[PDB]
Amino acid sequence: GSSGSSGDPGERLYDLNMPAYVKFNYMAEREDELSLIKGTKVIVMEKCSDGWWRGSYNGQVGWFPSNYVTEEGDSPLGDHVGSGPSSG
Repeated sequence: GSSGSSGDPGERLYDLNMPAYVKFNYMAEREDELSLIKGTKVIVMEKCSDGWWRGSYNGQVGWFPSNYVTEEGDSPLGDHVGSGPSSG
């Protein structure tokens, strides 16, 4: 008894909102791509298994190479984090 919706390997991960750190300034050319800056922080929203990531920078949004950024991560000071990973 199950619901066969995605009969394929892997999964689509989006709306993550994971804070990343631009280790290398990326130069975008297409409106779809985003220009990253070494020494800043972005917010990853989507992730393409291939390797390309999709986040925001200063209100902007586009595609950028994850190899340039790094998952900095930030924990909520005070009470242990909770909202996010939902499982049973």
